[PDB]
Amino acid sequence: VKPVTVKLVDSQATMETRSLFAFMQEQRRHSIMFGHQHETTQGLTITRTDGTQSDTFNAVGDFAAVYGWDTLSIVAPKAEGDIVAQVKKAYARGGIITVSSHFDNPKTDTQKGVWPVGTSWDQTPAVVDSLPGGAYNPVLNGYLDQVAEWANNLKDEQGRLIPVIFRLYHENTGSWFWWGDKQSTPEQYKQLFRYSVEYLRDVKGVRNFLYAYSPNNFWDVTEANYLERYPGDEWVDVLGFDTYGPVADNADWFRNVVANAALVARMAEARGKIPVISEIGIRAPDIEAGLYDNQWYRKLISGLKADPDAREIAFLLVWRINNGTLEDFQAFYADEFTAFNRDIEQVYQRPTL
Ligand SMILES: [Zn+2]
Ligand SMILES: [Zn+2]
Ligand SMILES: [Zn+2]
Ligand SMILES: [Zn+2]
Repeated sequence: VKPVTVKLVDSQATMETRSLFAFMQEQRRHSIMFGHQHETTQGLTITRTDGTQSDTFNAVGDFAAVYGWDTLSIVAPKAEGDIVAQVKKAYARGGIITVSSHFDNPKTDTQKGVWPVGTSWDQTPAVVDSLPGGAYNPVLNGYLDQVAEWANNLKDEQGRLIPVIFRLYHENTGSWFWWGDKQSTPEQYKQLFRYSVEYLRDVKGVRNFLYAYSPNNFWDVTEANYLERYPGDEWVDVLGFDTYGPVADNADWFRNVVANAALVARMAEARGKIPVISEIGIRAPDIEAGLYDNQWYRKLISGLKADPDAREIAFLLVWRINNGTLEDFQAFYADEFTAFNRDIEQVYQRPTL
């Protein structure tokens, strides 16, 4: 593979981090990688959470290509447990790692007791009071300090840093998180994102991150709408979105998935970014009611790859018998356009400028 030039948010990012970006730039027009949250640490069919097993592997004989985790495994109290070992196992497999922020509420996190008080889901506006000048800026900085120390020590067997796609303040166009759209003006949200990237990169010297932005799906699918809370080309490497749909009567929702994917794909080409579907799944009520769509994955891949823009996403990441759902996923795996962990190669040693 020949040298390419890449422009990242972190102009001093490691060679492997630059290569990851270059890899996705090429790969994304030849496949869509499959990603899964908690791939080797949570599952219905796994007997070890040490990073050696996954539901994906037990279903189709390979791991997800993209491994998703979150800061509940990094920032105290680390309720999901550490993931250093599991990240290293995934990287050793040539996998791609992405971590999303799920920060506690900096304004209320000492008040924890009755869920959701003090967590991401505590809707108490905390953006204004967590920026520099705000009373709770030191609390946010504590979270960012722990993310940075984690990233700065996240090393492979040769002592080299492991690249991570770090996805900040997701689903920010809704109001269920403290960084949401009822909790901040667009400018205040942009400041929260930018401040956090700058703190990690410049104050704490993180060199192994690509930065991802991921609002919810828009129903009015326009660039202007995506741009309202967009942190800016100087601050984002990866353009994503999050979408959760109905188990039944979901043709409209699937068209909307494709439309949003097409939008970020077109914007990504214009702006030198990687377009992705950062999170996709079925809304939580439908899954807890035991409902299922045994054509879900086949609809997903068929809709995406038929669309000339949506097909150019680098990956989609899904977040959590006899009903036909296993066969559906096996078909998705067998599809020529999906890529699982063994289907990707030469991710991290591509020469860049
Ligand atoms: Zn190509
Ligand atoms: Zn988690
Ligand atoms: Zn998300
Ligand atoms: Zn709203």
